[PDB]
Amino acid sequence: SHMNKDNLRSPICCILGGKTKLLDKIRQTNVQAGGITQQIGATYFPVEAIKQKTAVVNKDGKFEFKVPGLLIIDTPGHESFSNLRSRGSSLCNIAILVVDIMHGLEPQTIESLRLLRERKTPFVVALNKIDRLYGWKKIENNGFRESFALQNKAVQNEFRNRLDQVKLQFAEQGFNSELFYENKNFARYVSLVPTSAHTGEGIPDMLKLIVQLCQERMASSLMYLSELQATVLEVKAIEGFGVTIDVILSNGILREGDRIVLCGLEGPIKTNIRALLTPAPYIHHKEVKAAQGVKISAPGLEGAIAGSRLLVVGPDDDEEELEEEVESDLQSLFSRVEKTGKGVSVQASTLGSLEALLDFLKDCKIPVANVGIGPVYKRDVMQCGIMLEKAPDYAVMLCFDVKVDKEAQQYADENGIKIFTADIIYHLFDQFTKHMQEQLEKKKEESKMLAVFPCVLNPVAVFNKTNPIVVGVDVVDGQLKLNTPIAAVKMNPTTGQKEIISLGRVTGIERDHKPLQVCKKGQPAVAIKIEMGGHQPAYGRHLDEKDVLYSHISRASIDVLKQFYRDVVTTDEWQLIIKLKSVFDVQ
Repeated sequence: SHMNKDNLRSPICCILGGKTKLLDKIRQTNVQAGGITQQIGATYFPVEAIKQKTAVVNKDGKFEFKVPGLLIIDTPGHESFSNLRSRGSSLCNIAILVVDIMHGLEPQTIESLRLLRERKTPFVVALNKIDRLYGWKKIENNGFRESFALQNKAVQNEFRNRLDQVKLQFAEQGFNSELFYENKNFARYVSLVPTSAHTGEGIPDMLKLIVQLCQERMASSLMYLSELQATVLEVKAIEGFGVTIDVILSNGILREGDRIVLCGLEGPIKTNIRALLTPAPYIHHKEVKAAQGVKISAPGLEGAIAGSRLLVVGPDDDEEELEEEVESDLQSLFSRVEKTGKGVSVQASTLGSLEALLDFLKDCKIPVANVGIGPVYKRDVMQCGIMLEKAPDYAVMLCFDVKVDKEAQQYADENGIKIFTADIIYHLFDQFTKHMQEQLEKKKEESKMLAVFPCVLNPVAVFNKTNPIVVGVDVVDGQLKLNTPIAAVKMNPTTGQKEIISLGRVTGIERDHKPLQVCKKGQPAVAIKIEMGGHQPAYGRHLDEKDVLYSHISRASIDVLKQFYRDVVTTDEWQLIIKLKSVFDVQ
């Protein structure tokens, strides 16, 4: 239908990855009426081109276009998600993930999927390589449904089978998917678009779907507007122009000489546009209009942050207010730290990658104490260092797609700071959890050593005076367990101070040559072997049979029992613990 002023500016979409073949098949045209533009970091398709490439799925012409063009960003990475999520449409309105129908779902696609869901970016899936089905009769550049009706029962069955299998793969990952012309709810179901970059089959359906979804669901995003919308897509060093910035012009005009402000590493950048560059069939322009992928040459773009907004200062404008306004996003990222001061340190390459890392970590309930953009330096590493006292566990850095300075790494190694780096978030999660697992295992072993049960031992005999010590004792109170540290306690009458004598830990308990694990009170005497790595005091020289022996409990020891063994320990054992607190001078 037609509503009053229902026409919208051209939407932006990107493909992530069989990707390159697919983009190549899309760009393919016999026209040289048609017309397709190559832009900096992108490819523009005028409406006529789309009409042409969608005609076969639109025989009647009933589908109405309300956009002038489609802009497709072609980058090898996540550049279309460099800005903050709120502003995301400025870089991308909708994405496409490519999945080999022959080979099924793959890890990379799953990562992109999770990231896409996290950013709340709308997307569709191109189910590629359908010509590889056994018995596929291809019709070049035909609509999918059409070619599908022309197939034999066996190949229709093969397609249905492989489709059910891929759907099952999506399901096993927590994604609901449906063939696009069978999708009842786009909000809850991923759309599947069968494609063939080889034969061009499915592609018209796919373009028409992109445009349709953008027109019917994102019209609010795409409305003509008065203000400038320009976003830094990339930062690229170019010979003859130094460090340039690649900008996506969503809306409005840019001119040579314009005063511009943007987010920099060390703070707001104020500069002038030396040159507006487009790819050679580089050609300079006095000005550019949306929708445009444009390169910008200007002094002082070193340390420009990808994902930053581009702001042009008019004569009647406050430059400083615009600086604040453009640094505000990055600042809103910086303010995302725990007030407790306990947490890990993160570093990310762009605004959006940082926001994504922070959103993910927050969702994983992992505390962050320090955040930053760009390469890692010693200073960052020290701020992390504070963690070592504050929280030993959290003294690690999660670094996404960012270089690590030699001295930073050196200081880190010297001080026990772990710097984890990855070009994918979930791997940073992996390294972190591995680290925490190690720390816990360490803690559980230290706890095991400290799990001392209470006992009092009365010596009946001495069999080996030392190295190891072997004594026949009577368990008069509590229970003696293996690995119990044993101490004697002697009071000097003159000094009035106690002399604690540690004997080591019980490695063997035996009655009449029979092995025993424990010996409770009242049970007959036992011979116990107490050995320690350190030199062990001789019974004859510093000891007497007369001297009584107690389980060497510690305040640390007592704490461990309360924390984990409360279910296990008895009441009389607790009383004995208190008495022993008295004997070992413990508060």
